[PDB]
Amino acid sequence: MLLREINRYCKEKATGKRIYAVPKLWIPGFFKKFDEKSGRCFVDPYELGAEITDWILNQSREWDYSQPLSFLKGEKTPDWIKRSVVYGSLPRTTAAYNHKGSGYYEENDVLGFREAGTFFKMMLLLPFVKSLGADAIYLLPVSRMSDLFKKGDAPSPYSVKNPMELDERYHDPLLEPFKVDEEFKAFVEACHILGIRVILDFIPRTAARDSDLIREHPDWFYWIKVEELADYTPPRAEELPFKVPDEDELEIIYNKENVKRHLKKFTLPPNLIDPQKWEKIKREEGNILELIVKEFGIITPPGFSDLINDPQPTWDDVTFLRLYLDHPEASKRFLDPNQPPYVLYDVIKASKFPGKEPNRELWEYLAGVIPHYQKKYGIDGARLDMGHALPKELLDLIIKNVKEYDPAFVMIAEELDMEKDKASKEAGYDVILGSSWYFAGRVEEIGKLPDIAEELVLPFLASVETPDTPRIATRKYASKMKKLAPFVTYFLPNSIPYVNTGQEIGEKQPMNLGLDTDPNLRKVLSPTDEFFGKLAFFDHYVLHWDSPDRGVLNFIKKLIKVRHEFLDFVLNGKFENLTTKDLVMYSYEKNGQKIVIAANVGKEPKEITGGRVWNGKWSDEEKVVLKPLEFALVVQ
Amino acid sequence: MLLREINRYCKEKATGKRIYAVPKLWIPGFFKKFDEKSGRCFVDPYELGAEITDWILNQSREWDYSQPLSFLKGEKTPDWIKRSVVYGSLPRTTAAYNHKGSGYYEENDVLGFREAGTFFKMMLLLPFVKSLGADAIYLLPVSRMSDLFKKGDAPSPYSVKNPMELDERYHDPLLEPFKVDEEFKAFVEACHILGIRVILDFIPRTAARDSDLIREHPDWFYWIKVEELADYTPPRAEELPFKVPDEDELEIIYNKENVKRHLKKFTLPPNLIDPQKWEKIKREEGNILELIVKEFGIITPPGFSDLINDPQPTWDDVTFLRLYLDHPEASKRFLDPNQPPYVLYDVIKASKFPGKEPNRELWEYLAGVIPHYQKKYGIDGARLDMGHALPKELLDLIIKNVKEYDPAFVMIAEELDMEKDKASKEAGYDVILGSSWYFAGRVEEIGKLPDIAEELVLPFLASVETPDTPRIATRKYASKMKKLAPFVTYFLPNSIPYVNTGQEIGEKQPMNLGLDTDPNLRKVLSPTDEFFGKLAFFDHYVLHWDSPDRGVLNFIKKLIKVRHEFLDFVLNGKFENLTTKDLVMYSYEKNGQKIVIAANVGKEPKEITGGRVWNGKWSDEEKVVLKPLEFALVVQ
Ligand SMILES: OC[C@H]1O[C@H](O[C@H]2[C@H](O)[C@@H](O)[C@@H](O)O[C@@H]2CO)[C@H](O)[C@@H](O)[C@@H]1O
Ligand SMILES: OC[C@H]1O[C@H](O[C@H]2[C@H](O)[C@@H](O)[C@@H](O)O[C@@H]2CO)[C@H](O)[C@@H](O)[C@@H]1O
Ligand SMILES: OC[C@H]1O[C@H](O)[C@H](O)[C@@H](O)[C@@H]1O
Ligand SMILES: OC[C@H]1O[C@H](O)[C@H](O)[C@@H](O)[C@@H]1O
Repeated sequence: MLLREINRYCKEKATGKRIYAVPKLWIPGFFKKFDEKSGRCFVDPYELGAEITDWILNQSREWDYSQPLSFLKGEKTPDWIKRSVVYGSLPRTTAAYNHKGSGYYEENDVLGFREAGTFFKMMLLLPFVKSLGADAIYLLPVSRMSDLFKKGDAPSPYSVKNPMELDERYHDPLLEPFKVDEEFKAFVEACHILGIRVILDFIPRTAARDSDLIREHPDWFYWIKVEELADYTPPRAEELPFKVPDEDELEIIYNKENVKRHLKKFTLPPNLIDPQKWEKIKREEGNILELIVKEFGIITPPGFSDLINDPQPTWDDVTFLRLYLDHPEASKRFLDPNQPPYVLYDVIKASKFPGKEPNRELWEYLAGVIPHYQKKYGIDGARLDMGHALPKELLDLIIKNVKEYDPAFVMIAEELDMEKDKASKEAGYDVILGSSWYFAGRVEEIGKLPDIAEELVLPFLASVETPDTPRIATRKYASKMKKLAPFVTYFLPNSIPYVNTGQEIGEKQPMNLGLDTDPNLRKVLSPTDEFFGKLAFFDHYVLHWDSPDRGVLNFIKKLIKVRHEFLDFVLNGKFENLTTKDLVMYSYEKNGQKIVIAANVGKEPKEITGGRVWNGKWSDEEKVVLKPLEFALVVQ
Repeated sequence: MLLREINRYCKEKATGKRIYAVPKLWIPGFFKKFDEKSGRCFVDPYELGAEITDWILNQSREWDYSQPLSFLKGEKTPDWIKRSVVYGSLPRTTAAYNHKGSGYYEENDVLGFREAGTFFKMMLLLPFVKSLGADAIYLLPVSRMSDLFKKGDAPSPYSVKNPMELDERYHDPLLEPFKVDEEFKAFVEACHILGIRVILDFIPRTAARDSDLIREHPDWFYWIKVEELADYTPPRAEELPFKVPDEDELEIIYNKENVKRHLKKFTLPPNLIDPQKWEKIKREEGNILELIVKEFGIITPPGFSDLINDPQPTWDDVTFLRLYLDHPEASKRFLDPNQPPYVLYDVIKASKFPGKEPNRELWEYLAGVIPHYQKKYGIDGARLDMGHALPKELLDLIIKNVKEYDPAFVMIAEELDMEKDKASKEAGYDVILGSSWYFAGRVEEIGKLPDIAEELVLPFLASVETPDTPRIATRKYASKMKKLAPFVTYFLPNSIPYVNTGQEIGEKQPMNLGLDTDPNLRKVLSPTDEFFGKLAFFDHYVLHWDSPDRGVLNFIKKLIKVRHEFLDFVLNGKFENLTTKDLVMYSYEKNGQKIVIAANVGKEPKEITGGRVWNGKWSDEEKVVLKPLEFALVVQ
């Protein structure tokens, strides 16, 4: 058993030399073998790894923890997610730390340590994650990432070079005798033993510009002449609306001169251009895309939004997969015969403009990616990205295969529109991402959340921030909102509390400027901060474990614990909205008992019925006076 | 002849495919083979390289341009520097550009291009440099750099891993058939043909933490126990002044408990610790320092200032060379017998606290580094860094060897104190760095420059900014000072006009926060600027060639040209200071003629005698009225 094999190894390597730095919050209460200098602590990584793996292994019964927890629990439905508390993480960032204990962070240092996040360090953090009250860890893509077309010194986890392989960088040199796939398997075993479920992330529609799939399936990709790389951009039609074009608009679009030049930038796959040349390079050493560019003078194109007139820039680190062998049915009557496969708004949203010939071999591969993870490591659920673009038949196959192996498997839709819950449910999903963080961060918008949640037909991840948005600690009235926002949000109907990595220590710097973000957030840190201006998605970044917001850390732990103490109300009580202009408020009544969630977002204090009151601490008073930006849970 | 060999190769590879992006300012007037899209231009790198090398080769006579220009001119003195105009550059930055023409910069891209600066691109820029009026190019260290203990994704040019080798990264993959040493030699040949002198930079006192010199001379370095790495810092003595300690202070220092713990952190070289082990690893593959740390558990220490109580942080990317075999003479009576070699304020300034046993073999090596460059590539001069710390005998040997080979060779002292000119001259130097940029950027300080320059006994580099200071374009009243400051400065007595790379296009972002810098300068660029927050010394950085300050570019060219038109006055005219509170002014009289340099830094306009007046343009008026922050050169 790998987790035990790793424990055995650590005990073997133990030496007592404390030269590996970790922030004090990473040291568990039971661990005493460490030196403390300058705020941080030093340990023998093997003693820390041995004692924490012991702590974990001692709680194991004698089942096989390499399969989904649902198996050990005998569950046949994804109902468990409704009682879970999720911690979201980009392992590379969550577990990054300068182990030298001085100077600047380095991906790998002279002492032999990998300061970047590893699956082994994610294991060491398990006691910390568990202390937050989380019982499910959601991870951003950990598949092999492409190192081409990067925006910084680190690749985006969404630039997937191989869906079936984990990125070797998650391997930790401390565990030389082990392989990355084994470290991950061990990581999931440790989670399962602790009752923690694992949810991964996949993006079927796209691939890295130099995807490993190119050598054996060069025809599953699109190609353009290198000469056309520099000015390759989505052809605009300013007279038309900013949106995904409909059928009628296509006729207009296809007659525009700029679209016609666009269509002419494409070529046939390298295998169909020079069969002999292909075979030659196809079996050559070096980056496959660099070989194709040099030998054939063609390259995969960068991706771009499927909405016409979208002002966002092209996605240079990814490209689209060829979902159909033929061009979209409704567009064929506008193409010159012999038109090679091309990318345009319609081809991207295959769900709306499909061809008559599905690329079955690709479809099968795609529908076998998650099951490969369920069977190999026993993951418990997954988030599917860009599902809007997938044909219904391909999405159905993908879900059938995972549910076939484990009917308790939770499928999470990357659906930000909380009004699209009905459609997501109809698509086969079990949970929706939603956009609660947008309202939770605005005093003038937070009161809309109660009705929004109540109307859902699927549970949602109740977040106050995600990897793509600004941190809650940087929103207006942050000092108050960093506690008020999660309180109101985590208690909503149909909620699955979500804790974003770093949120628990009041992290300010955003990880990415994706959704609802302002470039000025790039400068919330001090110009003297080693990580000033850096975005975790594209650059090496270490969260501020050495200077955490302890007030937020403590409140979050207590909030999750109290919320769980009353979980039965949230899940089965009768809900009633009591929100007013100045007061966001609602209640849950059950078996004659009732709890009330309240938060004052007005300019003047307000009073409400008392009883036993919680606001971080428990008190008892008949009346509760909520000054502006104060809140409380009232138990009557 | 390498320059011709490279020209031959470019013509061979020429194909006419324009996919290599360069900013329009890089295209010479004579070059027409380029496409222009989105502000930037695209070329076939081989056609650009062929036509520019042709342009250069066509101006060559039939001499050997691989030796110093002084040889071809028959000069026996370094007098030429007094008539020169210097362009200062960090090739890695000056010649960096995203050749894909879209997306984000990459050290090396999928098209096969090296976007980082290369000696081949420095050759292509030669027509541009020449258009500025510069006739000498000064380069920051281009020796092989260490990749350990970096502050960003790029190494500091001062982290010298091998003084005798050029860093392989300056090689350009376009010239596959050539070696880096050949590209550099060719670069210097092209400069010499164009009349441009080459000045390099060396730092004898220090070395990278993992210097290549370690395998054969592990004993030329200091060593400390890894266990002591994290808290290794210069022992403070707050009761003592912030300065380099004198003799008396040493007795106190050596009796402090913290200094005593410091002394105990050191060990003997790995060769003296385990002779057999050394021989084993000494012949192993891998980073020599990583092997030593793992096998012996010791490491070279990071450097630090020789001034006690200095608030600056340790220099983790460099370490000190062992200049003496014994401990400093004046400190021996304070050491425990068997004290291994250690680093302390006194050991660092070997010039002040020397031992009785010079490390002759090291001294010889050091004194052979520059001559290796003179003989191999024919460089014309050099700047020596940290000369304050070198024993007089070692500095004398170093200068004797270069002067022995070429008596016209120019030695530049890294001396910022313009009052230390007499001492620098007495040390054997020919030029001093000085600190004019500090006064030139302050309206309340600029008037002191005239007397300061006049008193010099050696010429100085008249700069308004250097790689270590803020850009002149970010000082107060920048829009005016970016032209007024260089005007006043370039005409000073004993001046050698200095143009900092990027200054010519009004660059704002600093390259380094070294001298006189404020961390807030780190944010002068837009948060949307791809290079926001980056410092060229430690990170990949591309100057803003695509959005240059054309007004500054033009003025600088005209200023250097007019200054040279009157060079005889500056060099041989009689100087007279005429500066007042509100008016910085001075004159040069020669052969009955006189020119006057004037700049109004007051709050009210001022009038002065006219004649033929230059202020960017030539005019003729009997009286000149200088409003605040206006200037003029008056020819009477
Ligand atoms: O490298 C692809 C893409 O990654 C990021 O965007 C992600 C986003 O964070 C996910 O939540 C999901 O929506 O997929 C997106 C891309 O598929 C970066 O923000 C983006 O710049 C980058 O191109
Ligand atoms: O890596 C050494 C050091 O390099 C830089 O400082 C240079 C400085 O720029 C030079 O002008 C000269 O004074 O030598 C210095 C170091 O020898 C960086 O500023 C510094 O952080 C770094 O440690
Ligand atoms: O399966 C992908 C898509 O299916 C449905 O269209 C849902 O409305 C949407 O939320 C989901 O992303
Ligand atoms: O040779 C190194 C040093 O020599 C003299 O001390 C000079 O005063 C100083 O400017 C120089 O740096």
